[PDB]
Amino acid sequence: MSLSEIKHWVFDMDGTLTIAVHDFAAIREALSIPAEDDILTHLAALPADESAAKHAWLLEHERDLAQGSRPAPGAVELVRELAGRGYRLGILTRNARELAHVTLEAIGLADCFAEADVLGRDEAPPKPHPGGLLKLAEAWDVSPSRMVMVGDYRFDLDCGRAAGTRTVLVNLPDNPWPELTDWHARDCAQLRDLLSAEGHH
Amino acid sequence: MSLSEIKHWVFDMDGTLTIAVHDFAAIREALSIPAEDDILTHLAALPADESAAKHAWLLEHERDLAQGSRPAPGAVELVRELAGRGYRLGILTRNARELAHVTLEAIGLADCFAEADVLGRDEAPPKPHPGGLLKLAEAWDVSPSRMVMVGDYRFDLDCGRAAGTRTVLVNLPDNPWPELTDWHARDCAQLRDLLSAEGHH
Repeated sequence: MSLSEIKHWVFDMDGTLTIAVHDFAAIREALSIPAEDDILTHLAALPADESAAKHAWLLEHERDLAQGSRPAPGAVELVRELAGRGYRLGILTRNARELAHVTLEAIGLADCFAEADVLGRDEAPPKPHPGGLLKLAEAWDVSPSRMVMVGDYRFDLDCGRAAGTRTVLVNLPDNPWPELTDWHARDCAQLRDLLSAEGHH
Repeated sequence: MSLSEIKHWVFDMDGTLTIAVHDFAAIREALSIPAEDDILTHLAALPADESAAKHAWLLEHERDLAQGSRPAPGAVELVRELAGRGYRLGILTRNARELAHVTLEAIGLADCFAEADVLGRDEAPPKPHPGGLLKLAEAWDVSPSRMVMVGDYRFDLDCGRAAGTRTVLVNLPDNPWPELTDWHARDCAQLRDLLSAEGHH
């Protein structure tokens, strides 16, 4: 109802707490981007067919260009804020738990989640099946209506709706699935601001 | 020297002969693209920060949105033209051979390559190590100088240069690695045109 009244928070990993990063130097070389230009800005200014070919190449080679992941904007700050309140935090991800654990350690958030509450590939059916959120709801003995699922992709929102949890979209700037989305924020930093302000006027 | 004098052709698979395709309806929904607009054109017309957020999301979710692959523009036509001349054709790919074989069958090109000349994950060291092209050079008993490696990514061109083969870049519209690239074409269809015209005036 009010966001701050939710004391049980579940996050997706990829796209929500962490984001893939890519080899900028390799992109600039392949796409002939001048050093003085931003990659995206430069591509948007090119003739349409040239821009299209170069964007297609970039998407085609996303895995070739990837260089691991970094925390998403505001993600660390938001998780630390929630943990500081004594809120219960979980993860629901397609990633193997061991890989999720390693990622959490790398971004300095491993102490914010009980290990049993990090649900990976082997702990839950694939999204948008509700099983993983129900597992957390059971472990926490809490109404799903008093939980929030935080994600950046339609399967996260569908998973929340299927389990009966509230839903937050982060990491898109607008509200593309309004019926599936209880709150939306451009990123985890705006979400933390929303949390701070809502029902506190 | 003249492109038509090369009678031994090696292709990369991903990015050269086939390209990943993606779920347009899912992209349009997530990025709030109107039906009357092209996705890329619409994104380029958005305010800079909004465009940046949406392009980042698209790259982040490239694998989530993927729906297998299709032949790259002109790829089928080019391979059939070369096979029709009686030229010897090979593949050098990171993909498992069994997966490459299945892909070749799907795009109707399996009859254009001897099965032993399709080199996958288990048949050759990772690009840009020259081993795979040397394997083909040996099997064909041909000077690498009389072979061409066709690709769309720097490791393909580096692999060709390391083995001593000629090199072609396809599927980018310009010439970003001029010292690594013997011929360049926007796609396999322009390459087929180049083949047809060069040294024939």
